[PDB]
Amino acid sequence: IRFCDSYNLPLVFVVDTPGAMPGVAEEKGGIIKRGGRFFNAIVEADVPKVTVIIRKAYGGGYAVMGSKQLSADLNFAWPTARIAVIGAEGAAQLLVKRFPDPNAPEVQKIRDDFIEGYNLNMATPWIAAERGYIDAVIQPHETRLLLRKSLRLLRDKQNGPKVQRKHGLLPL
Amino acid sequence: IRFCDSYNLPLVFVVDTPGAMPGVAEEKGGIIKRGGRFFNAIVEADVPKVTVIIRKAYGGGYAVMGSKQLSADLNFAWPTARIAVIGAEGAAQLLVKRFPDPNAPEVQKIRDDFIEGYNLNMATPWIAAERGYIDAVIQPHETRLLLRKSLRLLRDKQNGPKVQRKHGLLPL
Amino acid sequence: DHEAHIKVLRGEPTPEEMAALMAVLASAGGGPAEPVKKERNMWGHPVDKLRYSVFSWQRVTLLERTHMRR
Repeated sequence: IRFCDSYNLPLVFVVDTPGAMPGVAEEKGGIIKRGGRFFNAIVEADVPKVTVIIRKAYGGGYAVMGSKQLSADLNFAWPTARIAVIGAEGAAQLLVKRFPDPNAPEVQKIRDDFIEGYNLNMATPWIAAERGYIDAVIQPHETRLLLRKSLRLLRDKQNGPKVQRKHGLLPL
Repeated sequence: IRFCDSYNLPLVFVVDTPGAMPGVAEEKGGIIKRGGRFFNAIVEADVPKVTVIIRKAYGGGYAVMGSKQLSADLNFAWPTARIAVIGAEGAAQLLVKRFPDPNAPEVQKIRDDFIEGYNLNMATPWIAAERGYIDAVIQPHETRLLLRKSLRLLRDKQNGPKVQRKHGLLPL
Repeated sequence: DHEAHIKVLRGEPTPEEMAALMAVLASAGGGPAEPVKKERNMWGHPVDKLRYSVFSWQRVTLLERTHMRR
């Protein structure tokens, strides 16, 4: 991203991610600062930013992969998009952390019903679309020509207001 | 360094290092890119840079710890300073690995005489002083007041010529 | 109490000699302490008269900093 911004290439983000990979090895490997640098770079970049979500956009994956909140310019989603803080299985798991009796049939029924409801009502394109966090939900075949129209509009983007200074600092 | 540069704090480098840590774990941990970022930051910064060498300045340790070649403004060394590509022991190993074996104290003597010659003639302040890589070799008691004089002189440093642009690129 | 006082390091004046001394020193005081009435007026500041290359870094570190520093 920093290279592309330096040479004025527009950025296209194509999203299908659960977010950051969990685990002790990634935490010790530096995932917090490395994600911080990914966030820093995406907000720093002045070039046009267009996003297409294909399926999953959970948590920090949603945020970092060119969300509108992090200054992406145009945001589209396919009807298979799923925008949420956490996936259905992670939400079900904490649901079941309370009254934990995971061997019982009834708690597996409760998980299945929760996951079904969550994938119908929560982990979808539609809440983000109705709040305007994304600009449109599109038929997948529209994507190529819609990218052309969007980047034609954005070709002369001026990013501001920004206070000129020696440099931006980044997690390092 | 990048923080100090953003807030216009002068930098003082107090050097006593053999340079980069050798080893497979350091290589895998990214010592090349992290040293690269250290080199980048020190050349990027616009603030005054003053260096005092106490003993060792070998290789990349010399180069990175505010050498003149990396745009440090004033370079001083105590008479204990040792500026070289490599320490005496490393150069001695590089020498004696050419003999078939340490088959007799002959090789020990060869090492010890090499190390003596190298610590007397090579790993010293005096070659870098002759060539003007360092601006002075000073008595240690001078250091505090000499830093005052130097940073008074450098107070209004303007770093140039430099071409304004969106940003520089770090090795990341 | 952490003000730096006048010290008579040597000698022991009488009260009248101390009074004469302090009156003279106060008359010799530097006048008003500092020019607190000094006001910012950046009109025609020398840094605005310089030619800068359109890509000059001194636009950031000299021109802009001089205008913005307060």
